[PDB]
Amino acid sequence: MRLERVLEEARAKGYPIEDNGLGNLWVVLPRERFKEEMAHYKAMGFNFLADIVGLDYLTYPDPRPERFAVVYELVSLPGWKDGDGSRFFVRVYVPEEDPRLPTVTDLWGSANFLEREVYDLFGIVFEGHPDLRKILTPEDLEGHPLRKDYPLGETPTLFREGRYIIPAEFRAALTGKDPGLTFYKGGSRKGYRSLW
Amino acid sequence: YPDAPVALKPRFHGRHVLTRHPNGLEKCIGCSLCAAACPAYAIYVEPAENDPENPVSAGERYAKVYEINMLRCIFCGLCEEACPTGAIVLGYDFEMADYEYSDLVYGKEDMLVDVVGTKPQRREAKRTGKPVKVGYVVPYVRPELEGFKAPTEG
Amino acid sequence: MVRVKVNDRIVEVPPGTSVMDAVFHAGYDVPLFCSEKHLSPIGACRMCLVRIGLPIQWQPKLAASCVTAVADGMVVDTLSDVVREAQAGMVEFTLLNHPLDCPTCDKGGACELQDRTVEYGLYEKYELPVYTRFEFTRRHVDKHHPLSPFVILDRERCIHCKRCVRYFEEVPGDEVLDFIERGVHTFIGTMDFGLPSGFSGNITDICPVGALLDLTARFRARNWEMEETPTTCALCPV
Amino acid sequence: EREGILFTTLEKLVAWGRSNSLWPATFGLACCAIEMMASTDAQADVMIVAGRLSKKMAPVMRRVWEQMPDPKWVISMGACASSGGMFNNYAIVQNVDSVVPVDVYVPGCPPRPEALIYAVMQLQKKVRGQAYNERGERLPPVAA
Amino acid sequence: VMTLNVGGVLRLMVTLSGEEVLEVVPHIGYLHTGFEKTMEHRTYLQNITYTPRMDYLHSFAHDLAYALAVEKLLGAVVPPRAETIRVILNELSRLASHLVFLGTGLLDLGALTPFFYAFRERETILDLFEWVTGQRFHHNYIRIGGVKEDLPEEFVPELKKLLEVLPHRIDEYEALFAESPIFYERARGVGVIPPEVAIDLGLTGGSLRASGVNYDVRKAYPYSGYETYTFDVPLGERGDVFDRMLVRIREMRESVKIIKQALERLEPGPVRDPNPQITPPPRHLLETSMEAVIYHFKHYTEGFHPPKGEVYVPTESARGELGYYIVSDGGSMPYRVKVRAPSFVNLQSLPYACKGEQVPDMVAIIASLDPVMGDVDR
Amino acid sequence: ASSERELYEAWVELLSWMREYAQAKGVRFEKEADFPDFIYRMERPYDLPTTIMTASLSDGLGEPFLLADVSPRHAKLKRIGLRLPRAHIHLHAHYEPGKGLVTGKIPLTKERFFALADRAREALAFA
Ligand code: SF4
Ligand code: SF4
Ligand code: SF4
Ligand code: SF4
Ligand code: SF4
Ligand code: FES
Ligand SMILES: [Ca+2]
Ligand SMILES: [Mg+2]
Ligand SMILES: [Mg+2]
Ligand SMILES: [Mg+2]
Repeated sequence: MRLERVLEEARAKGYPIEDNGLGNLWVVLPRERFKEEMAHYKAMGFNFLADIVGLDYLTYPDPRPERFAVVYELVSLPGWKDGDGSRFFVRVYVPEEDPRLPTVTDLWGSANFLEREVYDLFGIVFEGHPDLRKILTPEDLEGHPLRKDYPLGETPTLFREGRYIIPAEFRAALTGKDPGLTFYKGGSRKGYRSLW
Repeated sequence: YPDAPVALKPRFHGRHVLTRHPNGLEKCIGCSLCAAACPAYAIYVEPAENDPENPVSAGERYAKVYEINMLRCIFCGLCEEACPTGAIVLGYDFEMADYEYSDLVYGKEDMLVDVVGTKPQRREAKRTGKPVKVGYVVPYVRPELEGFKAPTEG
Repeated sequence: MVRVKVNDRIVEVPPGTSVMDAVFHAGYDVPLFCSEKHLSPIGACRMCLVRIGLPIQWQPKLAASCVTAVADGMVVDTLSDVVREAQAGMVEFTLLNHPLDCPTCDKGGACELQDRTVEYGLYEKYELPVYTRFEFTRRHVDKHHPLSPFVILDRERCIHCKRCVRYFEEVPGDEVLDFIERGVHTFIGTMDFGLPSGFSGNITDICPVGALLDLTARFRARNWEMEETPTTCALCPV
Repeated sequence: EREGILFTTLEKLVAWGRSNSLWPATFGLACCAIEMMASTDAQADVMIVAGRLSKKMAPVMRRVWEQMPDPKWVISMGACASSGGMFNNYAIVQNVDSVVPVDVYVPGCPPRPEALIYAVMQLQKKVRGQAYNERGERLPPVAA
Repeated sequence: VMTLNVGGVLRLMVTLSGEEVLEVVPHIGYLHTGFEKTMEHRTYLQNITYTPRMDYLHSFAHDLAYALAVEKLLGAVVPPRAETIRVILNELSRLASHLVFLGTGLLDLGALTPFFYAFRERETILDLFEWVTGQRFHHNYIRIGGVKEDLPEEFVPELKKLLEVLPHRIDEYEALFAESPIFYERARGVGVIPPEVAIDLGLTGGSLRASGVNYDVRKAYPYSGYETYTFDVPLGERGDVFDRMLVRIREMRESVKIIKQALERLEPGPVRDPNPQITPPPRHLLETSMEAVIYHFKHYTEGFHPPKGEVYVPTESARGELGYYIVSDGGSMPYRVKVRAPSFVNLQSLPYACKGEQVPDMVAIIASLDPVMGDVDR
Repeated sequence: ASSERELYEAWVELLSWMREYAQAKGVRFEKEADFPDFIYRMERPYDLPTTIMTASLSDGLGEPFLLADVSPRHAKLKRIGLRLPRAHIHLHAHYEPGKGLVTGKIPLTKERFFALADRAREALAFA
């Protein structure tokens, strides 16, 4: 409904539509055209701003446009004016050496706390947010925890006789960019999906 | 109500017990697979080679050291689920707070099936000469906990 | 250089190249037992089979990619139902007479067979899934036998990838291990007892399974439970 | 006369006294706070720490503890207080003992209501100076 | 102007002159555990024990949201009996959390007899969990294909007992607050949450529909088979701490309509997807199958491997819109897990709710937004 | 039939002979493997007289000159098996009703067995 008018527009003007078979679909706007065209979406009838997720792709196996990226989720609540119930995600990659990205606090009020968290846990600035202050991490935490290059910080778990375990060196689990315990990995160990 | 025993359900998640077979061998073949699935990194397993003349378990492999840090443990039974033998199985004992941190890592001898009671319960009943009273009851002891002798008038 | 197209991906590659390393250079992949680095490639385990076109004229039988040279403008199919169906059959045939000691096997999670089995096994032909078709007595034989003070052989586990015998002749040059009777009755064995070569331990790293195992460290911990430290040996100048 | 039968037999009683005069000041955080409001329903010495102690929240528990009558005891309820529990990371204090002297640890996640009962029943045998460790020693009635 | 400092586990900075309220600025983080980053270092099977630790009240919702999302990724199909067992469990977790919000309401209103009852109801619901799952909270029960194991022979006859006493019981509570003695004067005009504003602050947890906005995820983006149940979405007049309280209670009623409706179609069968690539094999054959032994060992050590991709499936908890945003790179363990915590975004509407209103009312004006710190903080 | 039961009754007996010979000629008897269907029987029932599936008569260096197996419980076409390692000699003993442990047609007695093992010891034994 209201999303058709979105896609029929992005197609026309160079916006990449990303689509997994499962029921979500993205649209990646460039840096600059984000601010304005994002407002375009509110007017179009997009009242609700469900979430806003920060992603660090540093340790991702395949390469991507720029190191960071933020995803927004837009909706038309199906219990209000006329709202159809169109929903989707909009994503933008963001330079590593320049973590700045304009706020949408003008348009949505929910975007307040949400933007703050993306800034606490990843180092992303929001040009013009009421107050970019740390939300979750303690006041004197040095840096931004949710990004890939920031250590989880684990303590060795302890038992008798000076027998100890280091969770990092212990996990039998693999990390996707991880080669495995034998030469290589392949087949279902590079991804598996059934055909319903 | 520490005067009237707590009635727990048969599925309840208590202190791990390590079971034996009828034969009397332990079921555990030291595979450290329980330890593997554990979200908490709360199990440490050292393996040893069975002596054919005087065997611990049925494999060629038994568990030389078996240790669970209960202060790390979450009681998810993920472990009992990973186990290929049916060795480690959550039990019924819950009365088990204690004083020194490192006194809360149990051992093989602390969780075998034959053992009644938790470290504190058995330690106090030591310097006391008064038999252990478990503060509970259950309708029946699971099929899985074969052997576990527990107060279950139901 | 020869222009080969693996699955959908096209790749340059020198003339003396295996269809295997062709397919691995491309990104894609395939089962892999008998074949090893720096060891003569042969087609013994028969798992790296692929489909081949030399147009679109596809060859009638499957080719072992490890012993086939790339021709120019060649096409390699590793995804077709035909291939997978075979792959999962080669897994099946291997595990046919395999032991069932996984938990209690020093070959921890570091076991090429284990791994490949779950990578390519159990075909998805398109009701309860059938794990094992074979339902007869397995191959019981000599078990847990130390060849040296340093090595321990498990004959039951061996899947006959020719790696160890192959390695002994080629690399150090000491034929101290070789196969014995023929057919389904064949096993690995020595008549040089001591395991005389000063390079015997290396079979321990090549063996895809837990037949040949470093006895210096029997039953210490599982493979993932080790804290690996990449360093250098300072026992001699090399 | 610090260690003479007079003074000795005296404090034995005083201890046995503040033994049954224990006034619990629960300091609940997450999920454990909810399990204990199922045990209390059926000027304080002895505070109970129930849950994940955050690193931001850590300095707070310190003040609350300090400003307290001087004969006091801390109970460490559940897995998150007793050690980092299953949250072995930056955000969380790995053992409340890292900040305040603990007198009794109680395993479980969250430990059953009646466990926390045994927990205090134990803290009793401890302020009585009648509790020993697995090494066979006699425990000091108070952490300090 | 006199700026005072309050501090449940929620530190509130109230700028205040007189008796009104000029602005509240909440400071949260005292329950920050760091789930989102710890989960990048666990199995998908191991992450199941992290979901119930956030909303420890309606914990089954998180269990569900996370599972439903993983299932999508790796094309897993949930058996009929498992979809039925999961909804029976879901709303049962739901009534357990509404009963808690209700009970802390029956205490502000002084009724101690109707409270000591609500506490026994919740205890009978927790009793039910320990029956099937052996835990009262954090039951490690939902799995990626369905559920750990089937339920015991004593679950159904027990659920019926609480399915015979609840119907009316619910109505008693509806009355006590509706036929409001005091309540009317303590609630009717406080916590003015205008419809057009809730839909801006993203408030969702029935605190939204108690404001006249007809939006429930189980109906607009249906998930675990709710598409096929009978459903009235309780609505409110003008959003206040009155409408808000009653809505939740009017919801508990519709949750029992489900529990009964589902109990009706419950039929014997498989409880988790037979796919050997997603589920470990039946243990009973671990004594026979090489393949089985191999898959088992490998399953519980290194995890299974979902394909590279990103997915978000929306669910509805007792507190609003829930959902997991999983990013997979084909590993044993997810690359990212962003949890959309309802309670977190529902809190931005607090500084507006008690705007310029009294101060003793600000306790109940917070409690009417049903926040759980583990949810907001996480 | 119940022949399945009586088979194992004989499998233990064969083992007994093996242990006898081993101590009587002073040579290594070795348990080579326990039934997997026993290690992984969880709570499941089990009533076979022992737990050993692969047994051997090895020598000074530990190399087997005689091997013995018996088909697991849940397996098809059950037989007990005598194999003289390096000399390509396999044997398949079944169980006849009212007859005994037979090799096709010949009674596999304690007498006939000892012959095989002695013959095999003198010849195959490395040290
Ligand atoms: S109950 Fe869970 S946390 Fe405890 S040892 Fe078992 S797997 Fe680990
Ligand atoms: S999984 Fe079972 S058999 Fe393996 S080490 Fe643990 S308890 Fe022992
Ligand atoms: S060799 Fe590999 S497949 Fe065979 S038992 Fe050992 S780990 Fe398992
Ligand atoms: S013992 Fe190992 S390396 Fe030698 S052939 Fe057999 S499986 Fe291959
Ligand atoms: S120990 Fe368990 S119940 Fe207690 S706070 Fe931690 S996660 Fe929640
Ligand atoms: S790897 Fe090519 S046949 Fe074995
Ligand atoms: Ca031997
Ligand atoms: Mg910074
Ligand atoms: Mg040996
Ligand atoms: Mg107002």
